Amino acid sequence: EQTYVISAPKIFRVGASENIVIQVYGYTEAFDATISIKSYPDKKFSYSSGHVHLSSENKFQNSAILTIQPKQLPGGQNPVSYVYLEVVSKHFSKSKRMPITYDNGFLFIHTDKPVYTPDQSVKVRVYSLNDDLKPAKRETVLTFIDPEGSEVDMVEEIDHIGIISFPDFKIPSNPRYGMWTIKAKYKEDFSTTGTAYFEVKEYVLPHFSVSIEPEYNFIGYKNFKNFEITIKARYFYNKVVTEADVYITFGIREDLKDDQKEMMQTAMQNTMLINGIAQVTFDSETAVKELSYYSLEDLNNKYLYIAVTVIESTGGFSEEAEIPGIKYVLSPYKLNLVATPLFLKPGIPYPIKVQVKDSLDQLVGGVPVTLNAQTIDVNQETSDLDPSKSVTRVDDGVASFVLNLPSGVTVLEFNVKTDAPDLPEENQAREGYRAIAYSSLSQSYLYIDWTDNHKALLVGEHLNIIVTPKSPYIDKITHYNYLILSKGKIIHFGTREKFSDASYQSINIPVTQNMVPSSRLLVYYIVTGEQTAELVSDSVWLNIEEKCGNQLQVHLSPDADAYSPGQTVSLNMATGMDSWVALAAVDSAVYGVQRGAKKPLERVFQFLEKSDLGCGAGGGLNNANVFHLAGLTFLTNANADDSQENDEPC
Amino acid sequence: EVQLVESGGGLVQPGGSLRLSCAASGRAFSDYAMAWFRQAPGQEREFVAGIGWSGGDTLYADSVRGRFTNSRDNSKNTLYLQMNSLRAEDTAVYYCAARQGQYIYSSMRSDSYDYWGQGTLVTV
Amino acid sequence: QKKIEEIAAKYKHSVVKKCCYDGACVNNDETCEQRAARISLGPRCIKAFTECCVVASQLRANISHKDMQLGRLHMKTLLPVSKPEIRSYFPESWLWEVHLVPRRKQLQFALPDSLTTWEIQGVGISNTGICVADTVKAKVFKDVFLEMNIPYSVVRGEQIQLKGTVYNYRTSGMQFCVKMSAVEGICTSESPCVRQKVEGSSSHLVTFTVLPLEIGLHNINFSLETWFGKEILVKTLRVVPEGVKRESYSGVTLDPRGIYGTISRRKEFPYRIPLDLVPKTEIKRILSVKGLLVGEILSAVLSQEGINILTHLPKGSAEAELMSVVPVFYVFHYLETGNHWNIFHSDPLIEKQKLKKKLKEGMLSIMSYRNADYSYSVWKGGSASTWLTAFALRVLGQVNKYVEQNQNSICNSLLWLVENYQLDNGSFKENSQYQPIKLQGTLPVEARENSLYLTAFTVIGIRKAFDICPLVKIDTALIKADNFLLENTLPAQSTFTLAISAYALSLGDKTHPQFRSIVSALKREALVKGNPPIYRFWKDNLQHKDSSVPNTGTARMVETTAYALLTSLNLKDINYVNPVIKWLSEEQRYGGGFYSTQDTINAIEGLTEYSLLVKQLRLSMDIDVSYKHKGALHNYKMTDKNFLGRPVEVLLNDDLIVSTGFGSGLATVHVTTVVHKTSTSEEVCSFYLKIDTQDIEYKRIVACASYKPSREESSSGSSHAVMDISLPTGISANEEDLKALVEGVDQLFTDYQIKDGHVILQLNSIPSSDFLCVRFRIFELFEVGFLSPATFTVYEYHRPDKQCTMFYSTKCVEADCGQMQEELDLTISAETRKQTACKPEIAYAYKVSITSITVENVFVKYKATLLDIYKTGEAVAEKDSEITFIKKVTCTNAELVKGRQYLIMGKEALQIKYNFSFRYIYPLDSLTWIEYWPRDTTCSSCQAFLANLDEFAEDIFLNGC
Ligand SMILES: *[C@@H]1O[C@H](CO)[C@@H](O)[C@H](O)[C@H]1NC(C)=O
Repeated sequence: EQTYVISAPKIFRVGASENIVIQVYGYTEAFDATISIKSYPDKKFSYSSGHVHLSSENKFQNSAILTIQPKQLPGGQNPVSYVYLEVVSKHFSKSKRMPITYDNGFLFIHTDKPVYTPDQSVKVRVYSLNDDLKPAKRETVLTFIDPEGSEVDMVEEIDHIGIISFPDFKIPSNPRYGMWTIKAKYKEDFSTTGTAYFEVKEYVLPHFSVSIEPEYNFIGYKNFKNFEITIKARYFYNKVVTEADVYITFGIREDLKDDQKEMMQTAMQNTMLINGIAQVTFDSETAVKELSYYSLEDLNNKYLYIAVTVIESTGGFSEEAEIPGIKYVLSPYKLNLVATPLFLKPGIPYPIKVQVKDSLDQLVGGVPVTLNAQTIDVNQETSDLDPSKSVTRVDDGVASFVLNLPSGVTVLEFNVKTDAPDLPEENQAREGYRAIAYSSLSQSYLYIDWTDNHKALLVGEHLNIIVTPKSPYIDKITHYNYLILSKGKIIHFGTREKFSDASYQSINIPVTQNMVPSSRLLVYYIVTGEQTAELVSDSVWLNIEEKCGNQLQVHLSPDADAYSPGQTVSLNMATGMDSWVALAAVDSAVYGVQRGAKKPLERVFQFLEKSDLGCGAGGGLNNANVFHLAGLTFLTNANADDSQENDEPC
Repeated sequence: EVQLVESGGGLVQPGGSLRLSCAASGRAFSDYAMAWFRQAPGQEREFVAGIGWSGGDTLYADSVRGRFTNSRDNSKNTLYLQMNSLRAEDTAVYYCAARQGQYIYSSMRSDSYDYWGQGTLVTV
Repeated sequence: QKKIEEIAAKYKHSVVKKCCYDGACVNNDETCEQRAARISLGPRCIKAFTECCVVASQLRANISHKDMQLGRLHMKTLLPVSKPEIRSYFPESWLWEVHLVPRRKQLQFALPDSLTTWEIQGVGISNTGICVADTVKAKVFKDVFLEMNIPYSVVRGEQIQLKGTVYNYRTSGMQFCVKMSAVEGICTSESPCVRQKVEGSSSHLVTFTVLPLEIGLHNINFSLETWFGKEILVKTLRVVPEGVKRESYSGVTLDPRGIYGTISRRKEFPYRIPLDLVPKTEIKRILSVKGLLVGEILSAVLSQEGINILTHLPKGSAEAELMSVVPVFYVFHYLETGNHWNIFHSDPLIEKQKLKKKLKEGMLSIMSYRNADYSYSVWKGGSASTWLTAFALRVLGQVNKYVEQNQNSICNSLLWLVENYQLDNGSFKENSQYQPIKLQGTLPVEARENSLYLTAFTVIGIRKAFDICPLVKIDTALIKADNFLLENTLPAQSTFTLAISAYALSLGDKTHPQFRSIVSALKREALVKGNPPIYRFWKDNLQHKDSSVPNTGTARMVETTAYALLTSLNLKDINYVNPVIKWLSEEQRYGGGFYSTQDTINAIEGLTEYSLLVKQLRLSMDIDVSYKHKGALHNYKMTDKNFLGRPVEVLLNDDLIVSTGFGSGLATVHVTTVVHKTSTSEEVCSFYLKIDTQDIEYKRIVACASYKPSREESSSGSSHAVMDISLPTGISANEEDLKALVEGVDQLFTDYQIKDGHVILQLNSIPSSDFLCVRFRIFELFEVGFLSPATFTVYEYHRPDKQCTMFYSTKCVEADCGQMQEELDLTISAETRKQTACKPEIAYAYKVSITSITVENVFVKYKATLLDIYKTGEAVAEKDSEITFIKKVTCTNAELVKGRQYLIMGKEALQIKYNFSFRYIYPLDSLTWIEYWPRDTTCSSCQAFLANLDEFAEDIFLNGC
């Protein structure tokens, strides 16, 4: 029995350098293989091709980087949707239908401020990177859309260095106020888009400053009877308001994006602002339950909108202030799984690592957790397992569990709850989960698992992963095989010898710079079958430290935080290698509290990993699903059954 | 809090057989993760052998695999390491170490471990 | 309050919720029906407005003031929708540059002057990817600092209390001391540190009373001394003269070789002192000599950005936003069509880039005034206007040639005009109640006239933008409108509507016979100065209705001539246009603008198109500016290299003479004279005005105006008007009252703003039958003694010559005015009376008798009779002629009684030349000796008094020093 495995990305990206891996097994001496991308209507036309040599010196594994040139694609509007991936050699010929996307670059629109007043000039530049996170000198078109949906300006600029500086957009003297949209796009080749937002608000001179200070940013069971609110008001700078009238109206809000709200006409009224500070207490129960919902269970994830108007008594001036929403919280904790694929491997202990966070998404320690579970076998015969209990580790927030299941189990319906000593049964956190068994026709299963689930996997170190299969035909497996993916491209591949005398074996992996944002590891072995060879696979998600290829560091001499106006100061910029640097100096007061908004600088780590075509923590229902969830299509003579019509990844 | 006491270490001929015992104080071991490590003088500490969960997983270093056998008597709350075919490379102080939590696999990393015995010397 | 929530909840589909809202707002001066009479949004809005107004007035009877406040808070919440606004200003960002860093790179700068926590962010890009650097914090902060609130302007003689505040951010309280820097001209009644204490983490007030004696900008420093350090804060007090600023203009075109008319090598701008001039103020005048007919717009905009050329006209209307892009367009139109980019000594391509960008930014300003259906509104949020949409289409259509416009938007705007507000006969009607112009004739005739103007105006707008969207529908509309213009123009009622119809028809078929007749009838109304004509211009009234010829220009004069000029340019009648260009060039202003908005845009277009139609000759002149009886000012060699020369202030008090040798070219020389006058009687007043301040419960100003129709003006009322109310020093207006008068459906005014201490309101029409009054509360910012009055000016927006200005009000007390001597006899002797007279400072000395008193703008004028002359230095004093004297009204030791005689001797004398007479005016200062002189009464001490008086009087006249 001789097998071949062709690994490619789930989708081909026009203009991208797509790396195609070939790993053959059972073949001796040396032989050659041709990898090719052809047109879906005609396999006569060749978008690109590469020759790879396979030998014992090569361990019968090689790699080839292919590129679908944009200029080869026709230039009528109706885009190409499928291509042919083809491998031809002396021994075999297999082809496959591949979808393509014209999304290939990334467009980050950086405006200096997110909020503007009339007559100001908006400074805007665009960072444009290709799929391989490289400068890519492509010309870019910016469009400006006003709050009424009118395209009011369009300007294109050539890109020289990967940073594209555009002329400043002058806000009119009396402009249209509201939320403006900027849309970035490429002029010729790709369909990639970028989008940013900025509000234009009219400046109004305030008589005084009004501040509202709640006891907490969330409302738990302890403050459901009393919620302290401190309302301050002061003139410009250090000066403070002597005497005033404070009027407070309260409302219930569904979400902060929608400006709709449900008032509570039982509001507090006529308190005294004395020497700058006033205080009130809000009885949540009384104010809601006559005018709205009966219970606090129906108040979970809704918000409490607060509006305050302060009318100073001496001069009669009026100023308004508002708190958009204080989220009602039913349980002080929220649960989420960490590094636990929702798939069962029959015969292998199934691990569950729960993680506890508070309303500010911070890891809470010392929290006891109770785990219950139901099991369903192939005969639909349910079995209720014995409950287990752990306590949350205070170094990472994790509460670990191990479950020993019968070999015949197929579905595991397990439910997790917190058991805090000071929480009522209603105020506890509860989450349910389901794990389905991996399906194999030879009763052959593979389970990989990465014991270092708390270290960041620092680049330069080594990844000691344990590959444990449980199956028959164990002592006829020759090797293990691996593919390492990051940012939607296969960066590594290889093979490790399987020891015929052990059950488990440690696989060592040097962690490289290609793996720095995120990585995915796919491990598989080939079980030989009389009728046909079978691929048994599993996958895991590797979270790796966010480290720059050319680390930038900016410093100010002098270094104290307090400076004087007009002070001559020096800025020191240092990079690992020669790099362009886009600088900005923004008044931090423009950000403050943000409602439904993300900082454009910290927006980059999340917008970059949309190119990871994988989802979840790993695993799959079968071999094809394991490959699919890692963002991979595969070609094999071992397995005939492939994923049909799976045009896009999850 | 966990206190840990190793015993059984001694002088042995190359080729000899020695059993190390790890006592846990203040915990019943349960399904927690526990391991053996070694440190030679002037060298960084290295994993030797481990057993995650209770008895269903068990991991050894490649240096010692096939020579050393790790076992647990749950009733006694003791860990045992049988050591056969010992060589001069096995001379080291041996430390029992344990983790907090129900981990199926043994971590090979000294940074993973929080409680440490005082150690026992093995001279081959 | 719930009783009002029910009303709003009662009427469905919104729209009318606001009508209920601003109906329930407090207005203690007008009934519900008077407020609803101004609503122009239909019957449904009127019925809600009336309901909510009556119920709110009923509830406010038995309630308390606290109860009222709770009701108005509830209303302002939930019923309106949110509104984007911000209470904090954020400064402009900086450090937005990009640098190539060879692994390490340092760059130095200076932190801006602000108390701000700056956040510096770096983003590195290289072949290895992207690197978001660590955000570094930089708090620019001052723990102890002084700030002073200095007013915009201060009138001379007022005692101002300058208020300020010291801020203390240290956690520990502290001692401090502020001291003021005594400058020479500023009298602070003390002529020189009193230590106060600020508590920790708070502030303390600072006050300093001063009294400016000299006009101008004075550097005054404020030293704040504290233990941590000592800071000096440099400030400037702008001291403004009394009375109104008034600006006159004189224009001359230099054609040394007489190519376009008579030779013009010399011109004399005489130095003339106005009548009611404020004492001790200099007559300012600036001299601007530019290179071409279009030279004024070119130099003004490219050097000092000159965004609005009509700075004297307020913003607020969409017309102002369009007028902001007018100069940039015409400059661009000249430079590109004539290919004159070489005027810049630097790179012409970067300058063409820069001007194109400024054109785009200006064009975006009006998008706000566009409604969802692509119509345009004069005021943001107000009703759509047929007039302004036509004007916006004209400006957009011209700009489209050089900066392409959204074709779909232009199409939708054109179709909105012709589909709704075009009548069956082809004429156009106005949607809004906006009346842009006041025309002559009776009520039927004014209706016919106003219909013709709007139809002609819309045709102009559509023609300028027709090629952008050549639709058969708007072409069919153009045929119908052109027919209306052709048939009804010939029975003309005014040269103004005749001119606009002629220019509108000139944009279409120029071969129609009736069109040629209209041009002939328009040419017949031309006025000429000279034979062969040096000037040619037009009066907006037809000759057969009013045969008098105006002596100075108005906005309507410049606008009629401009339409005729543009009509003539489209027919290429170059022999006819030369005297017209000469008149318009000299009617131009240093600022680049003309009188109002409409006359300006069409005159700029005329000058530019003329400059492009005839060859521009190269410029090489020797232009010399000198005084008649004083030294030579300077001279510049004007060439095509430099002709955008800097302006020059003419400081000396002599008559100016502008001369040039033999030259080639056509330069423009404009002089703008600024004086300050004490009276307004000799000014044409087109409005009855009255303004008063009252006390309420606060203080409230009630300023009322009404239009005064001429003999041939109808009673329909004025057109688009402006009410500019100057506020007195230290008086601040309540913006809530002003906001509430424009923001509602029952609005009294259409726009308001507060700019540079002026409350400027705009209006659709001021009635003729009755008064219309703005009412807004005012409060005192700081205390001011001897408060000088402020001005209240109202005028027609498109015709600023129809105006009326009226005054109103709400140590070192005597400021060089003078001290009257003690009555009867004293120890001051016959010989001490002679040494004071023979003093070289004292010019004149004689005895007079006062005949009449008059008090005009802080200045009492005395008409007196010259009885016996004892000395005469330079000016002459004829026997028994009328002589005028002036003293500050606010001086206690100077008081003259009507009918009594006085011996008066002074130091100055002022000779005013009105070029026809030599009138003399004599100032009253400290060194002006005045003494009571009874008429032959023999009292006890009077026999001796008259003894010594005639002793001095005999020796003075005998030439004895
Ligand atoms: C103080 O003002 C004087 C004159 O007004 C001027 O010389 C100087 O600018 C000020 N002092 C300082 C230190 O700036």
